[PDB]
Amino acid sequence: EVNSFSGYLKLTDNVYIKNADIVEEAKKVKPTVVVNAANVYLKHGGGVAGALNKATNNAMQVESDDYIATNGPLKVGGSCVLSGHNLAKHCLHVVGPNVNKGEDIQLLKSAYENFNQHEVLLAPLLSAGIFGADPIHSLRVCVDTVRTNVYLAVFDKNLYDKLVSSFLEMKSEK
Ligand SMILES: Nc1ncnc2c1ncn2[C@@H]1O[C@H](COP(=O)(O)OP(=O)(O)OC[C@@H]2C[C@@H](O)CN2)[C@@H](O)[C@H]1O
Ligand code: NA
Repeated sequence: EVNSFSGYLKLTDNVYIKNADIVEEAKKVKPTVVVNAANVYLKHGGGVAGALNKATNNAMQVESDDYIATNGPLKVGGSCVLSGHNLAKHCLHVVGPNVNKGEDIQLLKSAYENFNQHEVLLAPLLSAGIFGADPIHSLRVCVDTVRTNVYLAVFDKNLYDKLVSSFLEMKSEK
């Protein structure tokens, strides 16, 4: 019922990847945890964050505003667990560094560390879009940091092929 993932490519024992839209995957799989690539104020404008919020008919944004009002912003590299609304049981909002604003790229390791508190997650590549991190570097940090089962949704077919191709070089390099 829950967590019925299909059609993924196995990269390691715990990291999987698929050329798919993350919202479509969540609707098909009804996962326990879906990952949002967030900013510290939980303002869902564009990217994965906008996609998930629209699919919840803006419920995610209202909940986030309420969370922020009570608790204040997240830290870069931090996370919070909120409702997954109609897409998942829970949504893990993770804030990767915004390299375009000069934030420290090493904090991407902190962001993916949050994945290790959940048995299985559907997730995007953190900081690889609006936040300006290299998608390949984001995959490297994911692969090196996450010990739990992470299912990565990469919607662009050209990016998917480049990531898989670059991953092979990473394994044979050392
Ligand atoms: N709907 C999508 N399904 C699967 N993958 C997606 C989807 N939309 C974007 N992506 C990809 O997921 C990766 C992460 O991109 P973003 O969603 O912009 O995340 P990020 O760079 O951490 O920036 C977070 C900001 C925080 C808010 O301002 C809105 N987005 C990139 O490779 C995107 O091309
Ligand atoms: Na699936």
